[PDB]
Amino acid sequence: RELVTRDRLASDLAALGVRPGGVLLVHASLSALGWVCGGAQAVVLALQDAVGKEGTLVMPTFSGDLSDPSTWRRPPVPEDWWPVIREQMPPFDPDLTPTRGMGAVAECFRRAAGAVRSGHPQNSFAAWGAHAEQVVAEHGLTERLGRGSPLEQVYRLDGQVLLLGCGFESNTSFHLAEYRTAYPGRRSHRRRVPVPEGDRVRWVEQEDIVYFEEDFQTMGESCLTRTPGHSRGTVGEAAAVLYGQRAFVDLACEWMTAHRDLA
Amino acid sequence: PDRQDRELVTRDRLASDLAALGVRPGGVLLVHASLSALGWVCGGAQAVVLALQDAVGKEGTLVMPTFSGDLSDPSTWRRPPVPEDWWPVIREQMPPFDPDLTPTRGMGAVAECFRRAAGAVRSGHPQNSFAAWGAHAEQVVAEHGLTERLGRGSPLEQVYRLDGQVLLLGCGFESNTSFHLAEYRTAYPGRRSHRRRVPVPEGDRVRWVEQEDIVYFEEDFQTMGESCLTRTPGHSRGTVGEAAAVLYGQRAFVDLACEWMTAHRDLA
Ligand SMILES: CC(=O)SCCNC(=O)CCNC(=O)[C@H](O)C(C)(C)COP(=O)(O)OP(=O)(O)OC[C@H]1O[C@@H](n2cnc3c(N)ncnc32)[C@H](O)[C@@H]1OP(=O)(O)O
Ligand SMILES: CC(=O)SCCNC(=O)CCNC(=O)[C@H](O)C(C)(C)COP(=O)(O)OP(=O)(O)OC[C@H]1O[C@@H](n2cnc3c(N)ncnc32)[C@H](O)[C@@H]1OP(=O)(O)O
Repeated sequence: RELVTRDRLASDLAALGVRPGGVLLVHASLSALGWVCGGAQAVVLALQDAVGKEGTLVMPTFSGDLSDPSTWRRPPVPEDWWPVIREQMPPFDPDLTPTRGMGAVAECFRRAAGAVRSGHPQNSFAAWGAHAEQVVAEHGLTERLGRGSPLEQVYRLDGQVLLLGCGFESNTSFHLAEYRTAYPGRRSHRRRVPVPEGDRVRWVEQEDIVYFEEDFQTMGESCLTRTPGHSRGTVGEAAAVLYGQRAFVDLACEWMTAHRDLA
Repeated sequence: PDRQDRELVTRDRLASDLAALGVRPGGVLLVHASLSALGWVCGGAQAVVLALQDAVGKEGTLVMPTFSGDLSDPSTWRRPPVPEDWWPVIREQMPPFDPDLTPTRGMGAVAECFRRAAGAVRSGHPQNSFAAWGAHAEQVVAEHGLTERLGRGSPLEQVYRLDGQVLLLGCGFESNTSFHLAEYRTAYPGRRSHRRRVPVPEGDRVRWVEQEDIVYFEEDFQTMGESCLTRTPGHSRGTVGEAAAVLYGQRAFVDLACEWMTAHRDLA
């Protein structure tokens, strides 16, 4: 591993094209960077250096565990436990609820001085900087990753997306394209969301779009090459991709309508 | 019980088990927790924080070590040691301790969750901070000085002053920080001092301050622990979920610890 510092990461982010004063949605891997002097704290500081005082950093802070136990599959739980879990699950707390599968950087980021987290109990985002409150305000149940969500806010704020040591499999912005596009064979289903109600949760059944993630690599690579101003490069030891979210999401809508046809 | 023989443990079950162990409502409580020891916690670390907040109540105070031992000189790193060439770079480029940003190391999921709770506050020592929540939180974390990082003018001293209790939740006397308060207070036979480098925050950089400190001796923790505990009036042993738990009065125990070291420690 290469010894990588706060200053080196910040300079490499500027070399990739991270706009001072811009809104930046970050999908980060800590272990891909090399050996980070100061670890996840050094990564967060370098990202704040890159965007500057007038910039904004946004990161997914998903808490997938706050979901019906019948859906659980990494460690599935006994069926006899399901009703106790449903009644006793603590409600989402933006300060207390940890992230799952988001990475050490977002988990370190969410608590930063000035960082604010959105209200969705499963798909919240944390933001820091000039437009942080706007990014996280009124995150609705209707389209958790679409209209009235922080993904829509990054779009309206003409932000960039940084894939830092991870690829299109972590590209949340494709979900914004999925909600906006009536592509052939688009499906819906009913989901259970635990909505906070004091010290308890109130399970609310809601309809939602069924996401499709199999073509993320083919769609990403095709949309990325057609996104004007995009860049590829190395930040530390990590392979990185930087792109304008607006142009890219609009191309993803065009890709889904032309190339998706579900069984 | 699941495939892995773990039993379902809930926030309400943990708070009641804590009340049954003897956790006092309105009291100051210093916690040393293991999440895996508890069983399968419904809501994980967040459910342990909430159950501990329920046990002490609104008038109570929770305190936990939030140590960030990586903020030390690279020459001392052993678990993951780094090339000697990197040491001057590491010394120059290490970010300063930030109470909001710096993660804990070796503290566990519960402390890591706790430190960010609404109303929790964290002390200023770059290696040995504590986080506190509740009625006397600000008092507990306020005076964190360099002279005795785990002694006079440290959150361990505030727990003592406020007549707090100590909870060892699924871990034992190897995690008992209160022993360090006794170590500073007692001139036991072979007590040593050494010099240590502490990175002090200086804006965006660290300033490496060499300071004198007491050398901690930890090999007798279990022997001293069992001896002081059995003589601590009103202590309790019990079960919190699946975890073996110990609850004791910090003032009486720390005082017994000082007497134990004077009588049984003789360092060469
Ligand atoms: C359907 C959808 O698309 S939405 C989901 C959106 N997802 C995201 O935004 C997540 C974006 N991030 C990713 O995708 C990533 O690839 C991840 C987090 C899932 C995987 O990345 P990893 O690098 O494997 O994990 P992470 O970033 O948590 O790093 C911790 C690892 O770094 C290492 N590490 C620890 N300290 C340091 C340091 N100073 N320097 C370098 N590495 C370190 C350790 O190897 C650690 O592993 P351990 O904690 O098991 O010992
Ligand atoms: C010199 C001195 O005396 S001062 C030092 C004082 N130290 C302290 O106060 C720390 C107090 N804690 C301890 O001593 C503990 O024994 C520790 C933290 C060192 C080890 O405890 P562990 O239970 O092994 O770890 P921790 O509490 O972080 O729990 C995480 C483990 O819980 C498990 N886990 C995760 N979710 C759940 C859940 N819902 N339910 C139950 N277990 C879970 C996983 O195994 C996890 O480990 P992973 O992150 O590898 O997946």
